[PDB]
Amino acid sequence: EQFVIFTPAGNHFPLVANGVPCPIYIDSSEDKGVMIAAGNLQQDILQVCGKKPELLTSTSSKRCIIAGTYGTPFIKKLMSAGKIDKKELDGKNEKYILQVIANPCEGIDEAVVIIGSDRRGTIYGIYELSEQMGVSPWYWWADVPVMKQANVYIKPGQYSDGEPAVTYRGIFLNDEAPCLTRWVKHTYGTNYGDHRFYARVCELILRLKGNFLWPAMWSWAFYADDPQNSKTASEMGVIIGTSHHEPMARNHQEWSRKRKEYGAWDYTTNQKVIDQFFREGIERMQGTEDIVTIGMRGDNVKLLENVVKNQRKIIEEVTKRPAKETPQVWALYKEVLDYYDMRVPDDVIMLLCDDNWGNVCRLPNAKERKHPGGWGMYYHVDYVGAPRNSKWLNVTPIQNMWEQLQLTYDYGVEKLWILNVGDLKPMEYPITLFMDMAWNPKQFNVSNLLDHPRRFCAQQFGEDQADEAMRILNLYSKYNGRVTGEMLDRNTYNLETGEWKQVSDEYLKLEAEALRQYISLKPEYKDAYKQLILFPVQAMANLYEMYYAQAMNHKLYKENNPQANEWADKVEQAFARDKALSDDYNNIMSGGKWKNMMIQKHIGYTSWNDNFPADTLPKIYRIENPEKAVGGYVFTGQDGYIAIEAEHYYSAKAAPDTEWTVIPYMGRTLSGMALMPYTQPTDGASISYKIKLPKGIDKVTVHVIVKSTLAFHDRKGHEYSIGFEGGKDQTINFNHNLNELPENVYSIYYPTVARRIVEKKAKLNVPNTSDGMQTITFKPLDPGIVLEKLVVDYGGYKKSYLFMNESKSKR
Amino acid sequence: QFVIFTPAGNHFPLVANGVPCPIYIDSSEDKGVMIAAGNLQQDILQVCGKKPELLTSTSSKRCIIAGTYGTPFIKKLMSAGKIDKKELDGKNEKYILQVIANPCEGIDEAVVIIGSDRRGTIYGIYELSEQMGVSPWYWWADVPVMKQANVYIKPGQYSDGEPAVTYRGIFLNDEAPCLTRWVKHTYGTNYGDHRFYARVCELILRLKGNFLWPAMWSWAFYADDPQNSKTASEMGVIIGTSHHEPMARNHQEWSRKRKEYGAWDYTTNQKVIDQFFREGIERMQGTEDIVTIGMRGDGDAAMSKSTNVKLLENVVKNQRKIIEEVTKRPAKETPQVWALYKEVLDYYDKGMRVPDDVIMLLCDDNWGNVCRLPNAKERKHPGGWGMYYHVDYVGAPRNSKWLNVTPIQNMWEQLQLTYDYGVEKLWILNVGDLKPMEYPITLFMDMAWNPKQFNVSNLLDHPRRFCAQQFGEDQADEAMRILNLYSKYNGRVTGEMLDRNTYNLETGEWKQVSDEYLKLEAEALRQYISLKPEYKDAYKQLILFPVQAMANLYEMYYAQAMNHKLYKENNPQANEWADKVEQAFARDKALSDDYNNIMSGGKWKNMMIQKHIGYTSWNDNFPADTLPKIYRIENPEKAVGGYVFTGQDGYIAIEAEHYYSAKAAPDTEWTVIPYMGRTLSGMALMPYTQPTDGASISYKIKLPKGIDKVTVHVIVKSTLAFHDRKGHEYSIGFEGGKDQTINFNHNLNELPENVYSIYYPTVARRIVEKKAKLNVPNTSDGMQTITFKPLDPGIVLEKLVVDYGGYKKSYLFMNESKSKRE
Ligand code: NA
Ligand code: NA
Repeated sequence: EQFVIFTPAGNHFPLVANGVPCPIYIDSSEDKGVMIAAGNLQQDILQVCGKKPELLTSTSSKRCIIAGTYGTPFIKKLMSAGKIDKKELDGKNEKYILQVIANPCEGIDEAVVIIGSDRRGTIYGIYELSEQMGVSPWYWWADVPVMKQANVYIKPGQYSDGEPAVTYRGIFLNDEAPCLTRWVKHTYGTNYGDHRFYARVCELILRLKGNFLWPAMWSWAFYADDPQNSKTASEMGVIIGTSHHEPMARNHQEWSRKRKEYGAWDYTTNQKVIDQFFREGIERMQGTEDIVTIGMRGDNVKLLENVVKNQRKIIEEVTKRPAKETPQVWALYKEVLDYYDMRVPDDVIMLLCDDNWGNVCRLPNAKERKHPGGWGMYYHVDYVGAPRNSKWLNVTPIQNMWEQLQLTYDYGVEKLWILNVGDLKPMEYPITLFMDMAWNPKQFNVSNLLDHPRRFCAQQFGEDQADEAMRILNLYSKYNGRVTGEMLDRNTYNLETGEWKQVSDEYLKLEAEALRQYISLKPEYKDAYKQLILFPVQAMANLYEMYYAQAMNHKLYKENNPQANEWADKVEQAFARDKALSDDYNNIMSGGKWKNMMIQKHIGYTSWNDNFPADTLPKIYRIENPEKAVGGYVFTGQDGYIAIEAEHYYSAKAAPDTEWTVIPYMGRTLSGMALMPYTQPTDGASISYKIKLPKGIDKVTVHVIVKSTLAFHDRKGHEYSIGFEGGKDQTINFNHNLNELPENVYSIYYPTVARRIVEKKAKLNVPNTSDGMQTITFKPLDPGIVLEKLVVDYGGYKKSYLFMNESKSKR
Repeated sequence: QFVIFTPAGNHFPLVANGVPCPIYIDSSEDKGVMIAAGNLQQDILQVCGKKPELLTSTSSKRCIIAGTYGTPFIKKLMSAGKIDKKELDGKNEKYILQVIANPCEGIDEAVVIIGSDRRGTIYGIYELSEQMGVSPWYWWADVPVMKQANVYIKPGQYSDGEPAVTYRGIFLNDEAPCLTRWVKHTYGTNYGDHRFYARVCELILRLKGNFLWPAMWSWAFYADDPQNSKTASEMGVIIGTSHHEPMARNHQEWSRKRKEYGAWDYTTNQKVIDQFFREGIERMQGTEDIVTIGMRGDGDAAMSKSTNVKLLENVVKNQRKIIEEVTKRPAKETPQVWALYKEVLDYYDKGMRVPDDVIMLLCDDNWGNVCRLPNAKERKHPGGWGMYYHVDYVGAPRNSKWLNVTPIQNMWEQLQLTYDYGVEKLWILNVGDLKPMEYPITLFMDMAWNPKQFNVSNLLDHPRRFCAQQFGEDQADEAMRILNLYSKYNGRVTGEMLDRNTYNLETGEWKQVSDEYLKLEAEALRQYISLKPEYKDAYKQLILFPVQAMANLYEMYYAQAMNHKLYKENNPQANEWADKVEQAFARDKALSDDYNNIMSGGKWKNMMIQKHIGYTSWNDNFPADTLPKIYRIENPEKAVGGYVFTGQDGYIAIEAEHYYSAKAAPDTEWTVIPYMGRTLSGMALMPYTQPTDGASISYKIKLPKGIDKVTVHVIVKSTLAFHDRKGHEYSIGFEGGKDQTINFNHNLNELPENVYSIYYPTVARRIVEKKAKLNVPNTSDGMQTITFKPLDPGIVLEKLVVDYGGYKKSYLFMNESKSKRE
C-alpha cells in the first residue's frame, strides 16, 4: 500500500528526479472537484521538491502524472489501451486505482495514472499521492511541515484503498462559541462562517478521505450566510447535512433569526409557514448531493408520522421524483427513539446516537439490520449538556473510540458516521482515528491499535520522534479519560491514600517527558507538537496540580497547620499558569495564527453549564499569623506506627539564653529542630510530642533521627534523653564512636557521616493512660543537636530511607 | 548598594548612553591593583560597549580613582578631605568607596575607592564591577553581563568592613579526570600553568577570598611554571599547600624524583628530607605564602602505623629551625599551619602541641561535619584556628566526585557553629574540580567574610541574591526554590552511593522520590525555556543539568528495582522496566554529552566526564559507566494467567489482566485491551457478535482463614444496554459457593427516574462499579478462587477489589495488591 520511495530505483516512475517534478495532466471533461485537488497537488509538489509542476492543457510530455475519472471517453481510451480491466472500477464507490503505466496515450511515453470510480475516488487518490509524498492532512490545520525531497519515485503495481466501508463519514462543528466563532472572526473578519472558512474545512475532510459535514449551527446558517458556502462544498465534493434537529435542509438559525415574524415552531398551529420553510430548503439544495434531515420536534406518534409524510410529499413536489431518491436521515434521539418501538419509510437512513460520552446506546438487531436505508451513528468527542460540559480539551481514550466503533461496525451500522468535533481543534487525533476507522474498521484490532497513533506521530513529527510522541499521546488521552477538566475538582481523588499525590506527580512526570521531546525537535515541528501533545499535557498537568494543591490547602487549614499557606500559593501559581499556557497558544504559537481557538472557560463550574462569567480562583483558606502558629501538634497513630517530623511538636522548653529553632529543609524530610545558639549549655531544655496510641501497648521502640553532628566539644560525645511522661527515660550517646580511630573509622564512622544522619532505637515503656494520650519528651544534654524525625514503632514501622510518611496530625 | 542604572542629580556619572568614564591608578600602587583596574576597564567595556582610558596622570573631569592607604598621593587625597585616617589605618582588607568633589589637581568630581591594604583596594574595585552587573561567575559559569545605557553612583560612604576570617580560600582537589582534561582542552597544557591560575585567582578575589591550595594529584604548582607563584603573589592571592605537603613543596615534587631521593621516612632519611624542606622555604621567600608544618606519610596517608607524638615534635622543632636559617628571622614571623586532618587528631589528643603562632587547622569529617572545636582556654591560642571543609571527596565509604551534594542548610549550620567557637583565622574548602560547586563555593566565601550576616530566618536570601545575580531578578525566586531543593535531595544520598536498594520499594517511597525529582525536572525545564537566550548556558550549568542528571539517575535505579521485583513474580511487565533502565542509562550519557560538547560551544569539554555508575567499592577503579543488571521474561506474550494475589491491609485490588485462569466461549477469545479503563487494562470476550455462554474468568487469592464475608467491587467499562432492553448481566462468586448475578446498566437511560440522578453522572465517567457481598467458603488450601462470568456480549472487565474491611473509596480503586505468577 506504500507506493512512494524517496530514492531512485529500476522499473519505478521518476515523479521527481534530481529536484525536477514531472507535469500534471487532468482531462478537461473532469469535474471542477478534481481540478481543485489537482491544483492542491501542484502546490504540494512545490512544497516537497522546490519547483512548481505545470498543469498541462494537453498531452504534451513524455513522462507525467495523469488523474481522471472512470466513464470519460478519454479514460476509456486509456484503460482500453490499456491493460486496466473495467470490473475494477465499474459501479464501485469512492474507489481509485493508482498505477504506473506505459504507454498511456499517443503523445506520452510513461505516466503515473490515478483513476477514480467516481469523482471522490479520483480526489482521494490524488491526495493519497500527496500524503505518501509527506503532505499531512494536517499541514494547515495543525501546522505540520512538509519534509523536503529531491527525488520522488513510484513503485510498480496497482494501488487502492478499495471502497469505504461506511457510506458517509463526516464531522460536526458544534459547541463552537466562543472559541471557533471568535477565531473565525479574527481570521476572516466575519460574524459567520463564509466560503473561505469552509474551503479549509472541506479540504481537511477530503484529505482525510472523509466526505460529509454538519456545518456550525449555534449562531450561523451555512446556506444563508454566503451563497458560495454550498457552491464551495458541492464543487469540492463534500456532502452537506444539518443536525438531527434541523429538518429539511434549513439551518436552525434561519428560523430563530426571524422568530418574531414567523411565530411558533409548532406544526399544528403554523403548518403553512413551516411547510413553506421546508419547501424552500429542498429547493435551495437541488443539484447538490446534500442529505435531508426529516422529522420534527417540540412546542403524538400520529402527528410525527404525518409530518414525515408531508415532508416527503414536499420532497416529491420539489424534486418531481419519488421521495426514495432524495437521501434522507431520521434521528433516534429522545422521545422519537421510544416511538420507534412507529412507521418509518424503508429508504431513510435511521440515525442512532451515543450517550453523548462515547458509549453507544442502541444497535440494530438482526431484523432491523436489513432495513434497506441503512444505519448511522452519531458519536461525541465534545459535549454541552449533563452532567457537566466537556468543551475544553480532548478527553477520549484512543481505546474507547476504537472499542465502540468496531462494535458499531460489527452490528451492521455502516451507512453514516458523524463525529461531534467541537471547535475541531484540539480533536485532531480523535478526528483522524474516526475517519480511518470509518474507511476500514476491520484494519484494526488490539494488537495493532497503537500503530495508528504511531503512524500519526511519524507523519506529524518525523519517524525519529514517533514512538515517544505516540506514548505521550496515548497516555494523556487516557488520563483525560478519567475525569474531564470541567468535572475535576479538589474531591475527585483520594488525598488520604496518596492517590491525589500519585496522579498529580504522574501528570507532572509526563509534562517533563513532553518537554524533553519538545526541545529535541527540529524547530519546524515545534508548533505541531505544542498543538497536538505539549499543550494538552501542560494544561491538564497544571490543572491537576491546582486541584491537588487546593485539596492540600483545605486538609491542612482544618488541621490548623500553617503549611496551608504554601499550598494556597501553589493554587494561585497554577491558576496564573493556566492563563499563561493559553495566552501562549493564542498569541505566540504559530505567530498567533490560532488566536481565540483556546479561550474556553473551565475553572469555576458550579453547574453543568459554563454559566460563570470568567475563569475564577478556586476557594483557598489562609492561616492568620503563621509565625505564631507553631507547636500544639497531636498525632494519631495508625497502621502500627507514628512517624513525626521534629517541627510538629506539642510544647517545648528552652534553656536560658537559648531559643528552640526551626531549620527549614534541614535533614532528609521536613526540617530540623535545634537549640540555639550552640554556645550555651542545654540544661533544662526539652521538646515534646503528643500522640494517641492504642491502649494496652506498654512497650514501643522509638527511632530518633538526628543530624550526624560529631563529638566537637567533648571527647565523650553528644547525649540526649528520650522518654514518655509517666515512664522511664533512656539516655543515648549518638556520636562517641564517630571518629577516625582504627576500630571506628570504616566500621561505623564513614558509613554514617556520608549519609548525614544518626538513627538510634530506644525500647521505651508506655504508661497506662486511660484515654490513650501520650507525651514523649526529648532532652538534648549537649549543645548543637539537630533533631529531625521520631518514629514510634508499635509493630508497623517498615524500614524506609525517609523513615515513612508522616502520620495523621492536627494542632 | 550604590549603583543605579538610570541618571539623577547629586549622583555620579559613570556611563552616559554608551559612554564610559576614565580610570586613574597612581603608579605607586601594587601591581595587583593595576591588574584589578585592568579588569574593571574590561568590565565597563562589557557593560556599555566602549572601553575607558587608563590615565597616565590626574587629568580628567569625570573619572574613577582607586588607591591604597599610605601612598603619598593617597594621604594627599584624604586630607583634601574629608576622610579620617582612623577609618582605614591599621584595618585589614577593608575599603572606602566615596564619591568626592575636587579630589586633586585636574579633577572636578571622582568616585574614590580607598583600600586599607592592596587586597582592600582590589575588593573595592571588584565590588564596583559586581554591582555594575559583572558577576564573579561571568567566566566560570558563563553568566551574562546585563547591558547598560546609563550607570550612576549614589552618594555617601560605602564598605564591606574588615573580613571576619583572615584567610578564605579553596583547594582544587580530586581534579582528575575532569579538571585536568578540561585544562588540557582549554589551555593546551597537561599541567596548570600561570594562565589557568590567573583565572582561578581572579575568581577568588572577585568572590572576596584570598587563599588557594593548588591542584596537586599530578601537578606541582611551584615547579611546573615559575610564573605560577609570581602571578598569585602579584595578583594578591596567598598560596599554601595541603595537610600532607609540608614546607612549601608540592607532593609531586617528591614523587617525580622518588628513585633519586630516598623514602618518605624521617627517622632513617632525615638528611634528604631536611634539604627538600629547606628548598621549599628558600623558594617562597618574598611571598605572603603560608607554610605547612607537621608531616603525614607520602600521600593521603599517615606517617606512620600508629600515633608517634615524640617523633613529629622533632620534625616540627627541626622545620622551625630551617625556617630561621633560611629567613634569618624568628620562626614566628613566617606564617605556619598545622592541619589536624584524619589521624593527626589523635596526636593533639595524645597531647602534642606547637608554638603559639602556628595556625591550628581543624578539619571536617570529609562530609560536612566539623570534627572538633577549641574550648575556652584553647580559643586563646594566639596563632588562631582554622577549618578544612569538604564539598567533594575521594575516600570512604565511597567517592563523591560527580555533583554538588551539599544541602544549603548543612554548610550554613556547620559554619555558623565553627564561627561561634572562635575558629576565625583560616577557612579552606575542597571544591573538587571547582565546577559544579559554584553555589557552595559562594556561600562559603560569603559566610567567610561575615558569618553574622546569616541566621536561620534570612539564610535563604543568600541563594536568592545568588540567582538574581546569575539569572536576572525576574527568575530569582523560582531558580532559588529549585537550587535549594536539588541541593537537599542530593544531600539524601550521593550519585555514587544511590542504587536499586536505597529506598523502600514495597511502601512506595521509591516511587515517591523518583516522581518528585521528575517533577523538579519538569519545573526547571519550564523555567529554562522561559529564559532570554543569554542565560541558557549558566542555568544549565547551575540548575538544569544537576537536576536532570540526578532525576534521571533516580529513575534508572527506580526502574531497576521495579524490574527485579516484577521479574521475581514472573510478571512480563518487567520488560518495560528493563527498557526503561537502558533508556535512562543512554539518557545519562546524552545529558553529559550536551554539557561537554554542545552547551557554551564546548567551552567546558571534559569538566563533566566523571564515572558514577558501576561503583562496587569505595573507589572509581572500574573501566567505565556500565549498565545495571536487568532481567527479562522470555516469550512475554505466552506468560499470561497464573496470578495469585495475597491480601494486605484489609483489601485485595486486582487488575483484570492478572487472572489465574480463563475459559472462552465457542468462537471467542478473552482479549486484553491495553490501557483500557482508569488503571491497567481491560478484559473482554471478543468478538462481541457471539453469545458469551459458558465463558468465565478466574482469580486466585489468599485471604486470612478467619474471614467469612467479603464485599467484591466489580468495575467494568460503562457499556450501555445496546442489544437487549433488559441490559447487561454478569455473575461473580467463589468456587465452592454460589454465583451472584448483577445487572450493571439497566438504570442507564433517559427515563425520568434515571436521566439526571444516575445515567449522565455515571457515563461521563466511563465506568460502572457494582458491589456484591460474598460468603467465603472454607478451603483446605486457605486459598480462594473468584470467578467472573459475562452473561451478555461486549462487557469489558477492568478491576476487582476484594474488600474485608480495608478498602477506601478511591477513584482508581487502590494500588493493585501483591501478586506473583505460576
Ligand atoms: Na471547545
Ligand atoms: Na568531579
